[PDB]
Amino acid sequence: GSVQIVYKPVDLSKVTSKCGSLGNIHHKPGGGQVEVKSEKLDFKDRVQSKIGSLDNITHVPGGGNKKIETHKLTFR
Amino acid sequence: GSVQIVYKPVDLSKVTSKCGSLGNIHHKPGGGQVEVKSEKLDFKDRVQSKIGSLDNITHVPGGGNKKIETHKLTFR
Amino acid sequence: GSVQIVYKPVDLSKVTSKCGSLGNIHHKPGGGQVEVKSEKLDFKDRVQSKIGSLDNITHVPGGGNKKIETHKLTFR
Amino acid sequence: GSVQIVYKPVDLSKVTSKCGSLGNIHHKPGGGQVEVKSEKLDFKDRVQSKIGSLDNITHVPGGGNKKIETHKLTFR
Amino acid sequence: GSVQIVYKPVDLSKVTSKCGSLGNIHHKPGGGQVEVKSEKLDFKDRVQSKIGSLDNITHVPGGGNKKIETHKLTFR
Amino acid sequence: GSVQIVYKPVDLSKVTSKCGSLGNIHHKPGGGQVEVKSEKLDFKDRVQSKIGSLDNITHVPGGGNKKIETHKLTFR
Repeated sequence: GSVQIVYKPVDLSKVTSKCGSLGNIHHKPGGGQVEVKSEKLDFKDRVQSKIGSLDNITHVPGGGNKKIETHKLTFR
Repeated sequence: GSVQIVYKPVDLSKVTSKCGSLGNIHHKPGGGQVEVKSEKLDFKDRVQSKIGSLDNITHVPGGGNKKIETHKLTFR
Repeated sequence: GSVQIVYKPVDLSKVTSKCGSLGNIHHKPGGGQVEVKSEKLDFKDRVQSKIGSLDNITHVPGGGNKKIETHKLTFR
Repeated sequence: GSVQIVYKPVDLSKVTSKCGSLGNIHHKPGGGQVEVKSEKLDFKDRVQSKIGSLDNITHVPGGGNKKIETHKLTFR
Repeated sequence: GSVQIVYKPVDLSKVTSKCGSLGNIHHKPGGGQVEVKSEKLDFKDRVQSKIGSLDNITHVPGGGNKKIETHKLTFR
Repeated sequence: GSVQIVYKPVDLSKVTSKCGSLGNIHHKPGGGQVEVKSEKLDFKDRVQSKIGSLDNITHVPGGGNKKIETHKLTFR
């Protein structure tokens, strides 16, 4: 018998921001030090990793809004 | 029997920002040091890694908004 | 039996920004040092890696907005 | 009447050391940071001072012995 | 009346050391940072000073012994 | 009346060291940074000063012994 598929998603959505004078941002870290000894690492399927890191972040978005979507349909 | 596939996704969406005078940003890091000794690393499928980092980030987007989507249809 | 596919996607979507006087950005790192000793690395499918990094980033986009989309149809 | 001075000090003293294999010394400080705002300092006679300091010292003398002597004679 | 002065100090003293294999010394500092704003400093007689310092010292003398002597005669 | 001065000091003293295999010294700093804003400094008699320093020192003498002496006669 016949198969029919009608894939017609519609997306009218909006992600939006208003900000004023975004500014006067100072990031001044005092150095640091790291040592790593590493042996025999196996990373095998969608692993996210960090080892030894001494990281400094100043993240200041005027908006920074996130919309994350999955629409999964499976047939068998 | 017959197979018919219609594929007509319609995307009218928007990602948008207004910002004022974005500025006066200072990033002045104080050096630092790293040593890494590394052996026998096996990374095998969509791995994300860092070893021994000393990373400084200043990130100041006027918007920085994100829309991330998966629409998935699987048939068998 | 017949196979028919009608692939007619539509995209009228938009990514947009307005910013004022984008400026007065100072980035001045104080050097630093790295050493890496590395042996026997196997990276085998879409691996993202770094070893030893001492990285300084100053990212200040007037917008920095992102729209990321996948629209997947699989048939078998 | 006559004045006579006979300045004849004698110094046979000794300051001495024996040491073995002086070594295997590691000094690896993790950076740091300092800020000082300073105004109107008057230092007027044999002042010893420090302000804001973040100092690291590894002092490992094989001997490190001290002899300090004053011999003052005053006549009026 | 007569003045007579006989200045005949005698110095047979010794400062001395023996050391073995002086070595295997590592000094590896992780950067750092300093800022100083300074105004109107008056330093007027044998002042010893420091402002803002981030100093690292590794001092490993095979001897490092000190003899400090003052022999003062004052007549009036 | 007569003035007589007999200045005949004697110095047979010694400063001495013996050392083995002096070596294997590593000095490797990780950068760093300094800023100094400075106004109106008056330093007027045998002043020792430093402002803003980020100093790294590795001092490894086979001896490093010191003999410091003052032998003062004052007459009035």
